[PDB]
Amino acid sequence: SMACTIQKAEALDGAHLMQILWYDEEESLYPAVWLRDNCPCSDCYLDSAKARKLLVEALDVNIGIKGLIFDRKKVYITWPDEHYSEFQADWLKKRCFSKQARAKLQRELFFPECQYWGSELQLPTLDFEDVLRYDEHAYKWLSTLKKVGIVRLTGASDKPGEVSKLGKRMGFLYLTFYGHTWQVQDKIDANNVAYTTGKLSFHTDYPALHHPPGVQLLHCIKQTVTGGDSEIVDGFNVCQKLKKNNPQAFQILSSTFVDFTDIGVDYCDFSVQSKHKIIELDDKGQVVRINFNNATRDTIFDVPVERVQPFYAALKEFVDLMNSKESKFTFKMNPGDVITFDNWRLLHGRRSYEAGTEISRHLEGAYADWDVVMSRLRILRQRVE
Amino acid sequence: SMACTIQKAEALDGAHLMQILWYDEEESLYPAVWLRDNCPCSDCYLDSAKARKLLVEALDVNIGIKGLIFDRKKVYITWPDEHYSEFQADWLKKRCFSKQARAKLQRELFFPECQYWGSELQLPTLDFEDVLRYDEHAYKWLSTLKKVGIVRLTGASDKPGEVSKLGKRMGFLYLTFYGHTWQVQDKIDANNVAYTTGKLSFHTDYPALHHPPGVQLLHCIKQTVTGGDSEIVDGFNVCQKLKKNNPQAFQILSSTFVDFTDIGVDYCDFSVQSKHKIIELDDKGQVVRINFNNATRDTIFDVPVERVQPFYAALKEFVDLMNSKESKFTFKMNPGDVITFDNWRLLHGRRSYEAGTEISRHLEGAYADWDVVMSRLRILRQRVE
Ligand SMILES: C[N+]1(C)CCC(C(=O)O)CC1
Ligand SMILES: C[N+]1(C)CCC(C(=O)O)CC1
Ligand SMILES: O=C(O)CNC(=O)C(=O)O
Ligand SMILES: O=C(O)CNC(=O)C(=O)O
Ligand code: NI
Ligand code: NI
Ligand SMILES: [Zn+2]
Ligand SMILES: [Zn+2]
Repeated sequence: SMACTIQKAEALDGAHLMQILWYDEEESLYPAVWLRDNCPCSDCYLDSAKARKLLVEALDVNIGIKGLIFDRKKVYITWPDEHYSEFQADWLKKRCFSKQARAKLQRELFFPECQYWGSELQLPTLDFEDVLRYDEHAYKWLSTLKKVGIVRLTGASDKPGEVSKLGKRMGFLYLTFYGHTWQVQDKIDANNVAYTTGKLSFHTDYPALHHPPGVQLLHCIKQTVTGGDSEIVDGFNVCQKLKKNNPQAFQILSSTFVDFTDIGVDYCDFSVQSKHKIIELDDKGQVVRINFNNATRDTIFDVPVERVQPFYAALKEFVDLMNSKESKFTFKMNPGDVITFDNWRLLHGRRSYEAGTEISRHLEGAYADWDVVMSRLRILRQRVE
Repeated sequence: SMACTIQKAEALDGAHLMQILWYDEEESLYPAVWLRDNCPCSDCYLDSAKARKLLVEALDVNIGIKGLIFDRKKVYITWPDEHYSEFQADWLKKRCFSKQARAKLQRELFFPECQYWGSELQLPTLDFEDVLRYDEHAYKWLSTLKKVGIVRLTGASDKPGEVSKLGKRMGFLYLTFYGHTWQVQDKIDANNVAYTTGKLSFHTDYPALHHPPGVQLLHCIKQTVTGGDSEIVDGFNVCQKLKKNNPQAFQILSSTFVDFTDIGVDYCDFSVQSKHKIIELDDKGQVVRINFNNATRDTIFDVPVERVQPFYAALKEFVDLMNSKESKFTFKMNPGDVITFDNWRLLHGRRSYEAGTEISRHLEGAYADWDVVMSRLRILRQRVE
């Protein structure tokens, strides 16, 4: 393309910069030190690993270009210490430091597109076996999971082992103290409120961990008619509404460290403690994770006394917003249904149901790391494209 | 004790607070809403899970105490809606909201004690089998690992499978794309610079992940005489020196998001991307993690052009400080040695060695999550005490 063809290349600014004039008449600037740092020759770069061999120690941060020649597709550079580098035009173009270029590349790397939703949610639904079998369907699955925060898979069996197949489709599951997979059912001497018939209000799973699970998989094996409906809410949407309606509540929940705890025995014996802000913001002030499970929020609360009641007042507002008819989406899982969702963004709940002699309700669940999911998503996109 | 015995209990401030006068004449304040939130009765609290059943929805954030009686060891409270609660004196005392009380409890939960070191490091060393066999030794191991950031274990075998035993002693290992465990040796078509004979400058492992491994285990199976010495540095100590010597460099490295990448095939196929600040600060400005591997730092660099060379200048200063004779500690692993260290705090390196026809050097490594390690540490402390 004209955009990726070199019309002129030259060293500028004490030879500390290279400028490319492209044939579309746009110009790009590349710091000399970055070029040297990213020399792709076999001394500096290990092709089989696609990784840098060059040490920081070898880099003169005040380096300038000693010599430069070019043709339409390549730049050829000599450095002051006689090192020699070649850079490809398309490789340079992609890495252009302009905001527009960098932003475009970031979107391609990290799939930032996000669709907020409330009670109007149309639950994205795909077939289980299709997803396992076809890359086009697995791509739709993971891309939708990232964008919308949840996908329902229908047509799985009513037997354990289904979430493990999805785990393999992704890469591998995220092991925790509750196992590689775990059975959500009523249990004698339950080590977790999830393993009872009680109502679960909106929560994220495992805030007791510093790194809570990114993605949750829940497969319905048995369902009861006496209750047990699922409820979800878009935590990012709720946070936006909270900041608007009650900035003071938002400020408290996005700045106060809450202690979470989990003690007991399952995969092995554990005694787990963490601290999270319930609304976790990035350095730009955007919400990147919600960390909230009212069951595992500790009795220990590490704040001064005067901050305690305002925190609870803020928390109540947040929960009231989640429960709003405009915010929450309700549905009931059937045997063979699997839901897969963003556990950093969505909060989920379940309605109480009745206990009985034998098991009337059974889900099998598992977790996955977002980096594992994003890796598979990147690869799938490449295969389908 | 006099400290944990109740002399007087009363409701204050519109009954929105409870005050305890202890027999040591100290006073403690407990917000009414926190008391109600943390009622330990069987309606509100699930004993078998040690978890809260009470919903945020059930909590009146403006609640006050309706009635209160007490004896030396318990408080008995009635609430406005006729709910009834009992709280134990020692339980209350521990959770006192005074800064001194909260801080003491936080130290007990999270083991914050930290000993910074440089080239004067005395490498903490324990016997491998002792650690597996005796809780007192496993406690010394993990507590020292947390405090100092590294422990050497001697007297393991010269065969694979040793780091897996330590993994079980902790609880379980942290699975990544390179496997449950992995073999550090020279490999044809290496997918990582670690799997070559090249020099590795100081780095943390796996900054290409959003959640890099907290603890690293490295077991020497075979060692070469031609090089391959290990080097470590206390990243937290180095960061302190950098902030002092070059606050501008510290500011850049603690504020600039660097892209990391890892693409290839090992446990399965992967295409991994992340962003980290090299010096990662908490909300108080204290360093909590270093994220830096020069091999996996991407060619993609998502900053404006004018920030590029100053970043490299800052990075060079940081690396130069790490390499200072006062900072780094050098040693050579022997067959049967295992080092276990804090991969969020320490940076580690290895000297190049010579390639040859058969394998002259072989380490087996694995990772563990700090939450898994801290859990085991908490349990061990309880067993030994
Ligand atoms: C599967 N299981 C029990 C893991 C821990 C979650 C939590 O307690 O936050 C609930 C669900
Ligand atoms: C074991 N292995 C290969 C995992 C990835 C680390 C990294 O590339 O940061 C190097 C060490
Ligand atoms: O039982 C359900 O429907 C939901 N269960 C959970 O969210 C859980 O295990 O924490
Ligand atoms: O080979 C060594 O001694 C150290 N290896 C590593 O730090 C690695 O695998 O990244
Ligand atoms: Ni849950
Ligand atoms: Ni390493
Ligand atoms: Zn080169
Ligand atoms: Zn109660």
